[PDB]
Amino acid sequence: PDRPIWFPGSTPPEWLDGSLPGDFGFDPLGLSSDPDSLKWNVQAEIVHCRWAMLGAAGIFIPEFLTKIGILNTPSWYTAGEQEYFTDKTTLFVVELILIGWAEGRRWADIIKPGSVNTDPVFPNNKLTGTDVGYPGGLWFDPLGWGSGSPAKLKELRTKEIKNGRLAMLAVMGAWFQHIYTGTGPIDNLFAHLADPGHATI
Amino acid sequence: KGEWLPGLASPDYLTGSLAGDNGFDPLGLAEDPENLKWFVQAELVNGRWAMLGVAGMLLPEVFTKIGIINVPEWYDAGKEQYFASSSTLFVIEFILFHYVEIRRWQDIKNPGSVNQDPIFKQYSLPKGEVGYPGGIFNPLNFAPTQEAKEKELANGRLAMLAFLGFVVQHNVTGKGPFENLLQHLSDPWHNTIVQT
Amino acid sequence: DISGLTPCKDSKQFAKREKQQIKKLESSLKLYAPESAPALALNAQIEKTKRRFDNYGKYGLLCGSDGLPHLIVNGDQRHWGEFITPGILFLYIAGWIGWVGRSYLIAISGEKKPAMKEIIIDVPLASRIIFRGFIWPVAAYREFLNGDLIAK
Amino acid sequence: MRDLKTYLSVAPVLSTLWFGSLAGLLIEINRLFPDALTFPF
Ligand code: CLA
Ligand SMILES: CC(/C=C/C=C(C)/C=C/[C@@]12O[C@]1(C)C[C@@H](O)CC2(C)C)=C\C=C\C=C(C)\C=C\C=C(C)\C=C\[C@@]12O[C@]1(C)C[C@@H](O)CC2(C)C
Ligand SMILES: CC(/C=C/C=C(C)/C=C/[C@@]12O[C@]1(C)C[C@@H](O)CC2(C)C)=C\C=C\C=C(C)\C=C\C=C(C)\C=C\[C@@]12O[C@]1(C)C[C@@H](O)CC2(C)C
Ligand SMILES: CC1=C(\C=C/C(C)=C/C=C/C(C)=C/C=C/C=C(C)/C=C\C=C(C)\C=C\C2=C(C)CCCC2(C)C)C(C)(C)CCC1
Repeated sequence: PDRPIWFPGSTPPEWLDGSLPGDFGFDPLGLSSDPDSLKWNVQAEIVHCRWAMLGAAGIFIPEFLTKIGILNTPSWYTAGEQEYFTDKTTLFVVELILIGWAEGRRWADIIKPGSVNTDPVFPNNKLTGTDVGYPGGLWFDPLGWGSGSPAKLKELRTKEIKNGRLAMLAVMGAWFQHIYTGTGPIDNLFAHLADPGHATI
Repeated sequence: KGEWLPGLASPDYLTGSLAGDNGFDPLGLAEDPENLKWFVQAELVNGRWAMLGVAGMLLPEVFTKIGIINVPEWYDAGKEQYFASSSTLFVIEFILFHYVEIRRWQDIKNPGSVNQDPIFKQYSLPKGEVGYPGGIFNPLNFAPTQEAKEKELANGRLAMLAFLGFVVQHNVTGKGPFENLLQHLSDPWHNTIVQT
Repeated sequence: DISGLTPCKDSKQFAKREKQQIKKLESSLKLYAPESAPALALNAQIEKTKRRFDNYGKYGLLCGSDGLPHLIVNGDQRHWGEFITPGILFLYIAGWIGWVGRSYLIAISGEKKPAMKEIIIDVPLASRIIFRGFIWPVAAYREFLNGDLIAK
Repeated sequence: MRDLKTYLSVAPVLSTLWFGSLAGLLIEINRLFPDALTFPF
């Protein structure tokens, strides 16, 4: 109730009580009024955050090293037009099959929690997670930092959520910068730092 | 028994008392018990025919790797000449299969009503299930436990899928089934359903 | 030659019709520069007309004395594509639609206020029912055999 | 919003969406395969 709010002096929506990690009461359109939509949106936000962080790393770290000359990798924008050892549709089909198996078990855990926690082949192996969206276990949590007191869990999940939101914004920014300026994302930063007054849209 | 899709609840009419029951019926064809009774026999017969068909399509073609015999491929065997015309063989097959399938059909309606030989009255099949005749049809006296029935049904389903693959592949590729496997094994990453 | 008809590829009136249409299309092309977009559109139209006439010639249709194709619906195997196959496809699709509608109507008949579920569609139930109509012939035949199809 | 989803299930809106998708599909099919008079396959 006394948590910081996105709009100081306003009243947060009723369905946002601050229990969820990274909660600031921002929901002007009320897209998650009923609980089912709230759970679905939480899962979607977590997935989007993690995918976006991976994408941001894979876009920005390779492009940084290419500019300074350690590697000679192509642009992320045109990385899809190179020729590889096989046709792109074959890679797309392999990806579709593998990620369909991977995400299929994730869909079942959302609908019916606690039903896909056992290894189909070797029953001796199990996932130790208890929350939807945080599978846990040795496969996904080898270091054992994913379990503990509620305060630690809330702090870690808030950190993850905020970092994921920042990564989503950064990825969208990089895409639009390459669309408009027609130049690599790292070049834009150096151009801005050269003439901060004038290096602008 | 097992679940064809974890996280989804099995239908109530699939109680697991049948062999090879994995609770797979998304479209609800077997809601009526009579429909399930008919479809079990239909699946059994279709699989039993499909396994023999697949064995007759694949094995008489693997000769090329061994070079023992010389037989045309499965889609060209019809055009070959034989000691009798197609019409006579078709008529004889019709005449025999009519009696065979009419005899088989009567057991589904009234089980235990066709267990006695029609000519030699002292010969009869021992009582059994509807789709598992036994008796003379089981000369080696293998015990028909549930495990063997599940193995039979799994093999039948796999053979149905194999026959569908055999039919579809020839239509688009124009060759037999064994050379398609060899072509794939030559360059796996370039020879798939995606030709490019 | 059923009923005195002739093949499209052997009909002179068919070629005359094609030539007349092409000549009519080419007259308007002379009013525009070759690089202009209307010239490209007219060229595409001419190419489409030629392709359509060639395709009609290839499919083995029958032409009358006026140079127009005619359809045979008597059941000859040489013309099963004009009426028989599209008819079977239409029958399958219409049976699918009717079976889906009947199943949805039957499903909501036991509710307290069934008239309310007809103006405000229960989307999940309909979506779960939609895929079921792909095997409508088997379900209809078995329902007829069990005596469930007709109301008592 | 539950009340917003309820308004999307009313008969006219659902009919309009269904028929728009249907017309788009038919127009695209006719664009890909123009001037069809007989079933050739
Ligand atoms: C993390 C987000 C982020 C960051 C750090 C940047 C940074 C930059 N952008 Mg940019 N951008 C972003 C998102 C972002 N953008 C998004 C989402 C879009 C799509 C609308 C764009 C579209 C865009 C264009 C079209 C151009 C830039 C350009 C630039 C560079 C010059 C500064 C400028 O004019 O910015 C302008 C930035 C915006 C108009 C987007 C608004 C800022 C977003 C909302 C994030 C706000 C910052 C955040 C709240 C503060 C905390 C994070 C902080 C630690 C960075 C600079 C390196 C210019 C360039 O190439 O430089 C030479 C340029 O021409 N950006
Ligand atoms: C989510 C998102 C945008 C978010 C939108 C917002 C804030 C909406 C906010 C609101 O809803 C709230 C909160 C509440 C509502 O009441 C009001 C509104 C206002 C409606 C962006 C990105 C979302 C998604 C992202 C970032 C996707 C990432 C993509 C990846 C992983 C790309 C990877 C690769 O780049 C590599 C690594 C290497 C390359 O070679 C190849 C490729 C494949 C290109
Ligand atoms: C019998 C058979 C093949 C038999 C072949 C025979 C005898 C002979 C072939 C020959 O080669 C020889 C030997 C010699 C050659 O010279 C001549 C021929 C004649 C060529 C195939 C069956 C093949 C049978 C098949 C493929 C059946 C598939 C069924 C499926 C997939 C059903 C799925 C579902 O029904 C469920 C289970 C549940 C529902 O709720 C949902 C859905 C999804 C609808
Ligand atoms: C021969 C022929 C002809 C003529 C005639 C005819 C065709 C007649 C009749 C027919 C018929 C007569 C059919 C059918 C029948 C049926 C019955 C016997 C019963 C019943 C039915 C029903 C009732 C149905 C219903 C339904 C369904 C199932 C689906 C969906 C919808 C509905 C629900 C409606 C022609 C030349 C044209 C063509 C060729 C062939």
